[PDB]
Amino acid sequence: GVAFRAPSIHG
Repeated sequence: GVAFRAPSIHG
């Protein structure tokens, strides 16, 4: 899974 915020959530 993920914890941090993905760069540019637009993608």
